[PDB]
Amino acid sequence: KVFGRCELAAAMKRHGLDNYRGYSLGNWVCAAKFESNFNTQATNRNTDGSTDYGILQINSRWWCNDGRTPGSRNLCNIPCSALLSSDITASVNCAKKIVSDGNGMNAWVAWRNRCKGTDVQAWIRGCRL
Ligand SMILES: [Cl-]
Ligand SMILES: [Cl-]
Ligand code: NA
Repeated sequence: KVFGRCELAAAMKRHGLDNYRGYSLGNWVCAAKFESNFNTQATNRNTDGSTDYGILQINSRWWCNDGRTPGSRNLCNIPCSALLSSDITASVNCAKKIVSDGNGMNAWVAWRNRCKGTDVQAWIRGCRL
């Protein structure tokens, strides 16, 4: 599913991501835009053999099982394919664990390089939330 911008903002809010660990909703929308273009089906292989999955490109080396990432962990207790669903519940729940890991949203490379320090409120302007 390719979300609309305000459609994703509403879903993230409802799932309790707005201001989660101090990150305002626009941070999460901005992260999703550059990680996945708001496309839940996005997948991307990494050089180490792991794969990133879903709207927030969550990686199989620590967070989900995809059956082909040796020595990996599954800290969100889920198949990586669950992160590809039109329903973003699993992605949001797992992102809450990742962002609580110690580095906050610096865990998302695209957030650090394209969102951090910018006017991320712009990502939710116009939205009825
Ligand atoms: Cl914001
Ligand atoms: Cl933080
Ligand atoms: Na894994």
